[PDB]
Amino acid sequence: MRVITLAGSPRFPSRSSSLLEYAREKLNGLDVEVYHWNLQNFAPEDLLYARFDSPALKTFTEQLQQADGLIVATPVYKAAYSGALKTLLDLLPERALQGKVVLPLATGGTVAHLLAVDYALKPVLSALKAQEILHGVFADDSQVIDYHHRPQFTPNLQTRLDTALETFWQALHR
Amino acid sequence: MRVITLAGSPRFPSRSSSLLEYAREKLNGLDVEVYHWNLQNFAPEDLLYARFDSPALKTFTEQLQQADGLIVATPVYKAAYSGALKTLLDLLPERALQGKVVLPLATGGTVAHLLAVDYALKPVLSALKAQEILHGVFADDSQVIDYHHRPQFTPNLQTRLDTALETFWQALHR
Amino acid sequence: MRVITLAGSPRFPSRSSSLLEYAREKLNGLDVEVYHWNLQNFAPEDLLYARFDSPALKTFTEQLQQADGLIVATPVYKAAYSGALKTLLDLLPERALQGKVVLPLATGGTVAHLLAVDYALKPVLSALKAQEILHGVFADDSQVIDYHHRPQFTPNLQTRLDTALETFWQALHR
Amino acid sequence: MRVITLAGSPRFPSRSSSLLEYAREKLNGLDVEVYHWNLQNFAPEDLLYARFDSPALKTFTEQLQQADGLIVATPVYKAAYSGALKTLLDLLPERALQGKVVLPLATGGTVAHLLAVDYALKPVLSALKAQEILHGVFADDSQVIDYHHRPQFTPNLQTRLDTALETFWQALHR
Ligand SMILES: Cc1cc2nc3c(=O)[nH]c(=O)nc-3n(C[C@H](O)[C@H](O)[C@H](O)COP(=O)(O)O)c2cc1C
Ligand SMILES: Cc1cc2nc3c(=O)[nH]c(=O)nc-3n(C[C@H](O)[C@H](O)[C@H](O)COP(=O)(O)O)c2cc1C
Ligand SMILES: Cc1cc2nc3c(=O)[nH]c(=O)nc-3n(C[C@H](O)[C@H](O)[C@H](O)COP(=O)(O)O)c2cc1C
Ligand SMILES: Cc1cc2nc3c(=O)[nH]c(=O)nc-3n(C[C@H](O)[C@H](O)[C@H](O)COP(=O)(O)O)c2cc1C
Ligand SMILES: Cc1cc2nc3c(=O)[nH]c(=O)nc-3n(C[C@H](O)[C@H](O)[C@H](O)COP(=O)(O)O)c2cc1C
Ligand SMILES: Cc1cc2nc3c(=O)[nH]c(=O)nc-3n(C[C@H](O)[C@H](O)[C@H](O)COP(=O)(O)O)c2cc1C
Repeated sequence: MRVITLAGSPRFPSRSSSLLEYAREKLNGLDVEVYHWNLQNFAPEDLLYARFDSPALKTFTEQLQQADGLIVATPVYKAAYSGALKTLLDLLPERALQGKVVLPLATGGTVAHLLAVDYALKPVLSALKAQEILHGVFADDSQVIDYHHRPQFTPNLQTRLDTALETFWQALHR
Repeated sequence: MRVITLAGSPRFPSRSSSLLEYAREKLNGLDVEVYHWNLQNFAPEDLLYARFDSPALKTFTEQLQQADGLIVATPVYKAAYSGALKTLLDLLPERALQGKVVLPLATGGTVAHLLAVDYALKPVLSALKAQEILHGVFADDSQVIDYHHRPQFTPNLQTRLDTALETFWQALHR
Repeated sequence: MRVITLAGSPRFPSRSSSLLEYAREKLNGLDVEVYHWNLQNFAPEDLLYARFDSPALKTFTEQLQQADGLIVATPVYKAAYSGALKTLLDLLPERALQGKVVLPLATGGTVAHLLAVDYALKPVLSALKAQEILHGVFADDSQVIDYHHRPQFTPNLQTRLDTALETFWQALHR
Repeated sequence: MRVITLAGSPRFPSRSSSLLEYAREKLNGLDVEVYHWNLQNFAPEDLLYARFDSPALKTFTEQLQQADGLIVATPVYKAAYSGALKTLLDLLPERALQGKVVLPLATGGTVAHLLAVDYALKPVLSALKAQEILHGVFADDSQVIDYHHRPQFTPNLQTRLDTALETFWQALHR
């Protein structure tokens, strides 16, 4: 009944965030409570110098603890997740994702870096003890037609996202 | 209702196999179809020369097709899964694990190679399109009291196996 | 002064092998000891059942011992190196690549799996203690004009092979 | 003749930085010019919001371009490099490490995460086009006796660092 959507892009507007926006609306439609976070919710110095007393982190940690699921989105930066997202994940307590379903989403400039999700991001989410990690959705930039005014995807990206979200919603029932 | 267990060790008796035998004892007490396979059930020339016509391969793929879950165990060889296991995995169809929940297990000579499960094995299981990959269990060789005569594990390893199997069991029901 | 080239494809003729044949043509014009091996040079039962007494294994290990560099090529299977190649790699001694410079090459059905080289193959070569691992070359199947009758590559792939081999050549001299 | 040492830890004093300090002194002794950077050299907001016009980044980019080699150190955070270090690496231009020798160093709370170097950090350094990546040195925290007042390591850590640094220095000669 409660889901956190987390945007890992440092820019605004963000292509990977449009996937999260589409996800939010589907989940709202199914009467799931969705709480959206992004890196602007945190003081940069708190993130970079890994300062655990951050008030926003406290709120975020508390909200995560109460969430049944997490949807996390990232750009591919240098064949991995964004450093910006990792600075926040690094501040989460050990076992932060224990008992939780996790759906990872990424967008990349080249399809050449599709494996960044499986080989880089999933291992960090598992280190946080995610109970289940879903297959995820990678899309290269050309598959997101609009991320500035209204999330618009090619039909194949939209179908893969629909499939992922259905699987995630079914998972939230245990 | 149906589960495949797959041992990936080239040798026998095997530590990683004794892990699967323990899983089966726990599932045999729950009215389940458990189908067990090892690398011995296939011809070495079929596996090394990637022969798709292989008769055991056909049997295995059909059984896998109708199964709802997979538990697969490997030794850690050169900081990854065994080459032997991978020759079989390479022969499965592109989407062989689609819609199935997967539980990876491994044994390793040193705790220093614990991450072989998250960074090497899981991306291959994801390439096969696993719907959900569970956290899994790594056991280092210090934890296997006996694997020749029957599974005997130190208490820390048993609790972790027990926990993973509960999750696997619960995950199978949807 | 001495180099091992190692083909990791279970099949022949092979795309990834045609890459190694091109390397050898370039090194044959530089007064070099080049020693070439493939998975056919070993018995399938030895490799699948991890037999350390293997007679070809012994020959290979000695030759590898005195060699200054290694060029190894693999197809991409299930988002990683071939299982077939890995069965041989699993049989080498713990520090087999110590003090040697290594050049990894791969071929893949899609550019989407380019990262299999950095995330899957290189950590195994590092487990074998390679002194230096070079950047390497991934070639997708679109770039191999012919591999049956002789190596024929699109110009983009040839320039990249040429560059990697220059680095490998230069690296061998210390 | 010019080397950049880069500290990826967000804290001060840093255990992984003591390795870099030991490296600096060895290299100074061999009349190499060593330029040390850490994350405090950058405004946090420039790092987090990936702002390429950062004056410090300009200076850092220019110094890196002129360097023959790079030594980069990181703590293991969540089974990978630090996010803080990744935010800086993310701001480097494509091909930033082309033509350069790279020695990666890491310290981790548990030996269980030794593979974080091979499987997480090296692929990012390769994405930046490093010409050669050395084996590297991982050490769990217990091997660094002092990082507050004077870098002091166990004899085995000190020997592995000496070996790595010799290899790096030899490499700087091409
Ligand atoms: C600093 C930076 C580094 C990037 N590195 C990569 C890369 O290594 N591989 C890739 O496929 N795309 C790379 N890109 C492109 C982004 O992944 C891509 O444009 C993405 O959709 C941006 O998502 P966002 O708008 O949510 O930030 C990079 C972009 C930036 C700004
Ligand atoms: C494969 C690829 C890799 C990239 N790597 C970087 C990078 O490393 N650093 C950077 O500033 N931009 C990088 N870019 C550029 C960004 O993607 C840039 O923000 C984008 O091209 C501008 O278009 P956009 O705003 O619509 O995403 C990369 C782009 C691609 C396609
Ligand atoms: C060829 C070979 C290579 C191995 N390499 C590693 C290794 O890289 N890392 C590790 O932790 N253990 C390594 N080991 C130890 C095995 O992973 C360990 O003994 C494991 O329990 C074997 O399980 P099994 O009995 O099911 O074969 C290796 C063992 C063999 C036989
Ligand atoms: C069993 C098998 C599995 C494969 N899986 C992948 C894959 O996961 N990703 C990919 O890019 N290509 C995959 N391919 C395509 C091969 O990587 C590609 O055709 C390669 O060039 C084979 O090289 P070879 O001729 O040396 O065997 C696969 C091919 C086979 C035969
Ligand atoms: C936020 C945070 C996360 C950490 N996560 C891990 C971890 O996943 N694995 C590990 O082995 N150590 C972990 N550690 C311990 C550090 O890797 C270790 O103490 C390291 O030596 C610190 O290096 P530094 O002093 O250079 O920052 C973590 C430490 C912190 C502060
Ligand atoms: C394996 C391991 C994992 C750790 N993971 C975290 C973490 O995720 N978050 C955190 O704040 N601290 C983590 N720590 C604690 C830090 O390492 C902490 O800074 C340290 O225990 C304090 O001692 P030190 O300052 O001498 O390194 C971890 C420690 C270890 C040993």
